[PDB]
Amino acid sequence: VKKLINSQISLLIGKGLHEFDSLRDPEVNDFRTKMRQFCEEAAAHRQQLGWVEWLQYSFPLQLEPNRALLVNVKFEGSEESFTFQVSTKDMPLALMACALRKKATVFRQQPEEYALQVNGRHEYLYGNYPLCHFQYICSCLHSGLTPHLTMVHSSSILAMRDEQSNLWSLEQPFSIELIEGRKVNAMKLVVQAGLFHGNEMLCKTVSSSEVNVCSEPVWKQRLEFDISVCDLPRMARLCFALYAVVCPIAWANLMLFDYKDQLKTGERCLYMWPSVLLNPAGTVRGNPNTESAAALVIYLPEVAPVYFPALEKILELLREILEYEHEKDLVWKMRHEVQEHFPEALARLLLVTKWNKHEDVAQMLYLLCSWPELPVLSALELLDFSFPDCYVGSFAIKSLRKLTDDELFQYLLQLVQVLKYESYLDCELTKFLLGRALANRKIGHFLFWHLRSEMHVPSVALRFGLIMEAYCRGSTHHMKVLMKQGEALSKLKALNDFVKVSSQKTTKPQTKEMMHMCMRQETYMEALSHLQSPLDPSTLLEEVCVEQCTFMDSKMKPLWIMYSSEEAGSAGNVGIIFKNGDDLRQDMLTLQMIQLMDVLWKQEGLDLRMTPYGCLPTGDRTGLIEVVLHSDTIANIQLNKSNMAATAAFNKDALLNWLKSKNPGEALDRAIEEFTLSCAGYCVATYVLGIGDRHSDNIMIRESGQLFHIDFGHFLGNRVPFILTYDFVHVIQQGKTNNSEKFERFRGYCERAYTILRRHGLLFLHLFALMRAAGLPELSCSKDIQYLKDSLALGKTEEEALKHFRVKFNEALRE
Ligand SMILES: C[C@H](Nc1nc(N)nc(N)c1C#N)c1nc2cccc(Cl)c2c(=O)n1-c1ccccc1
Repeated sequence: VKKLINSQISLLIGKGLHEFDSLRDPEVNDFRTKMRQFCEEAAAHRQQLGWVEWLQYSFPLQLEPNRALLVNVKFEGSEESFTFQVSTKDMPLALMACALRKKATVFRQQPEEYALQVNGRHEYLYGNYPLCHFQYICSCLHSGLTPHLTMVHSSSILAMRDEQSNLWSLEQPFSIELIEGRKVNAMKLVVQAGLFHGNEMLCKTVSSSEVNVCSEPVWKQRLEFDISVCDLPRMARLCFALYAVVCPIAWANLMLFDYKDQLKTGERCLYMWPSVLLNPAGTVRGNPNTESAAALVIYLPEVAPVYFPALEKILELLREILEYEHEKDLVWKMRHEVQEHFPEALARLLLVTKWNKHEDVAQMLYLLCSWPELPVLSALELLDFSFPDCYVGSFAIKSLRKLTDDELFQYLLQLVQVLKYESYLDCELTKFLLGRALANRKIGHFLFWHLRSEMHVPSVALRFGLIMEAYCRGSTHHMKVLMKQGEALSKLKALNDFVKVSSQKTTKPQTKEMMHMCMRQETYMEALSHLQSPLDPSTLLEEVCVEQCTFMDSKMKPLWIMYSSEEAGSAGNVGIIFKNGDDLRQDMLTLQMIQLMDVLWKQEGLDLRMTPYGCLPTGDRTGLIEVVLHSDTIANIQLNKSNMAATAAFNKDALLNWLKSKNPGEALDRAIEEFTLSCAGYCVATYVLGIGDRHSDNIMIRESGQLFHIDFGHFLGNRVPFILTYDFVHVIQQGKTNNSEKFERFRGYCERAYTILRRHGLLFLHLFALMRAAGLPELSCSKDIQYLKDSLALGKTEEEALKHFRVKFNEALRE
């Protein structure tokens, strides 16, 4: 009944829905109700879209950031096919007309009733775009594959849609009573408190008295703060730190206002979190491990039933050479000049605002309500924790609504991590993510995985769980599609555990042949087959190809899973790598950033022929990596095996020999330039991102000639110099030991790549600052965000970074 769905949702999201109920938290219950209605209502909107609108929902166009080609076309009811010559400049429509006409005149005697499906993928060609704007077509013009498409009539598209349906009156100091605490180790105990707005201190911190390493220590000590109850900003949070003195122990935070803006009065038991001293960015909800978490007991002094003032009441209440406090005062003084003449400097203005004074806040808020929308780039900055105010938060979201689905997809990883900054469950960001998610199935797909992958983390398990639940209410059908993916990943985990055990006790070929027998069990064949890929919902993983499955004899023994589809031919032979035991968030970020470089470069004419292959954490130290087909490690090739076509007289010739064995005759020259472009992209990418520990085992090359990096795990230093491998130069110089014309064009590719990136440098800084929310160990400080200082030399001009890049480039040809 409705129980079945609840059951399925509990299984999918990784948490029983009953566990939400058992909290009897009215904030939790209001979220679920309000968001369910919101999400069910979008679902209602979806069920009645035009068939082309539904195409846009479920299969958003995959577009690239004249000269004719072969295309293969068939219809849905018949396996009869027609091969056409068309131009890369032709619209899908023209192709559909040539398809309809040749059908008409073979069955004996309208294109607007059709769309073109890519064979074996959840991808479609439609809209008024030349064919060469479609990613699948571009991937065929480079692979030399022939595009195979299927004429799908509007009637069976609608069949798909339908089957997928379902008070400033308070003078006194604000003060706390610190009653007592309880859990321990090991000396003397102190409780440091603190009033914060974001990570701006609302006032001076106050420590408690030194008390003995008693367990259940006691204080009753009233703590009064240097700020009045009427001057607490809406988003004020009180932060505690409990430590030992002759060593940190725990921290815990909370909002002084509830989620209904009612200022908090009464007793609070604060279930604390373990430590590294005050941690304002930390979550405002208590440690769920109540059986063993230290708890701090406090009392919140009553003051009368007061609510934070409504917005109406709030509202009724040389400058250039900046783009020091005397400086800070000029900006606030000249704040009207900001709005009307420097609207995008809003961030800087908000940072000089006095958040501990309600009149200053009301003034700023009044300006904020008249403030014109900002560019996406400005808005990305405003989402950071250093802009905690809810109205600012909303303004930021409002400025983000013009995000295209392509950009939103690029930034989605960061928007999700920002959720960990929120103070309340119901928030504009959550509502925005959900809306976008319900309107674009690809967003929804990855929204889900970003949330599901962290459910093992107790500080976000609740929020993320609720969000996935609401989204499931918004698509009962996608939930089942998603369950299917989790069932496959559950089986891959079981299978991987067996391989870990078996390979320690027998040989690889024995483990492999029993990996195969495990896979051939019916529950495994069923679970592992006919699923959308979590790496890319548009990629369909049909028949699992057991005989080509294997595993790496390395480390975590990751699995190699191959698929084939008898309806895709070309685009159906694909593989995924399942890895359990490594943290993959790092790799995902890095590949995201490289993909964004690829976009920035490409949307300026420069195609460095990158390979941004998929990488998706799906669970605790668990995820998928997309297999890049027809590729090999530098290591395997430089191994210079006997017998092979690439066997060389000199080690430096192995790579170039390998390429020529893969690209005979004329074909070699394109492989060389591909190697060359891709080389320059990754050299610049790895230099800017600070990816070290680069070697022949983590660099690969495609038979096309394309070089790409894998297994990143580091970046930002956690300081790296530009890398130039002599064996690469040798390929670049087409083998000749002097070839300045080929070598200097390569030096050209690097510098332009570098300068393009240097222009959108702020974008990178904004995204990485947001990423700090993720708690990756390699991105924890200002010093990390600093490293992106030099790489991009954003302090300098023109380029007066001019010549940073010489030295690093000219140093790099040490090797
Ligand atoms: C290193 C390589 N990594 C990738 N290989 C491609 N093709 N695409 C990727 N995205 C990545 C990654 N990451 C790789 N990864 C594996 C992962 C799991 C299981 C196996 Cl059995 C392998 C494996 O054999 N190789 C390998 C392949 C060609 C030569 C030497 C070793």
